[PDB]
Amino acid sequence: DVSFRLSGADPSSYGMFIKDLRNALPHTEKVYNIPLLLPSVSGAGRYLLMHLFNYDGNTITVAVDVTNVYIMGYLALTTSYFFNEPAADLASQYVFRSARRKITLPYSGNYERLQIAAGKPREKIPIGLPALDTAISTLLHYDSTAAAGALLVLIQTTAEAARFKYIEQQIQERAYRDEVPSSATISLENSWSGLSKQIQLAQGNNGVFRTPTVLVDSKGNRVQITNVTSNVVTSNIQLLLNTKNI
Ligand SMILES: *[C@@H]1O[C@H](CO)[C@@H](O[C@@H]2O[C@H](CO)[C@@H](O)[C@H](O)[C@H]2NC(C)=O)[C@H](O)[C@H]1NC(C)=O
Repeated sequence: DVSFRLSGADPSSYGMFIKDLRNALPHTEKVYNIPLLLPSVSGAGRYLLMHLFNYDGNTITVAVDVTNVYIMGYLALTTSYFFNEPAADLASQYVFRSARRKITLPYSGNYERLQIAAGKPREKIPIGLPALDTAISTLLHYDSTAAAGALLVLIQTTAEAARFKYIEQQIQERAYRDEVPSSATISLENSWSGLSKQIQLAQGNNGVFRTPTVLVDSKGNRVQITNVTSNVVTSNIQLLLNTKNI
């Protein structure tokens, strides 16, 4: 398991948590020096538990699929919650079985569905460490519309930062003041599968992507990424989605 406390949190302690989160995910191989997540993991070992504490010391435990970094559901006090999708229903066979009741959220965990449920795109939802504290707090008591926005904050501040050093740094910049994600952040989120696939197809193609990936840069300028020498591959991405899952 890995844990993070919002009480006394700062950039350094958040960076330790994102470190712990990356290092909890198993890999047997690196591709261009980036850990390659596993094609599959059988049984309960396919879920990592993240214990999150709000500033008041209240806590939820979040289940994360190690193969993909997808959040499946979470436990808050004696109630478990899971997205409405087959992968989450499977997870519910393995984690938080001791919950007195299990509520299936009324949406799946994907960004499109979550934004619809929340009523706003994530371009418009501030993120940062205060937003994470609020999200933990929201999830402690069931409210499906409030929870969809809390989960957009949670997914970005924990999974997405583990995937990209740039996103981790964005959240560190927002340790004491939230701010909507940069358009570079959103682009990276939306490109993780595509980047993960192209980095792996480069292995037998001399470092060159089979199909270029388009990203927004820190300047808000669209860029083409065409090979593994890009700063996106050498510096920024931290985990690859296995192409067996793409
Ligand atoms: C591999 O990617 C690099 C970019 O990371 C390409 O070089 C850049 O692209 C053009 C020049 O061709 C310029 O706009 C950039 O300033 C270049 N940057 C650097 C640091 O060289 C390169 O062309 C790509 N190589 C292949 C084989 O696709």
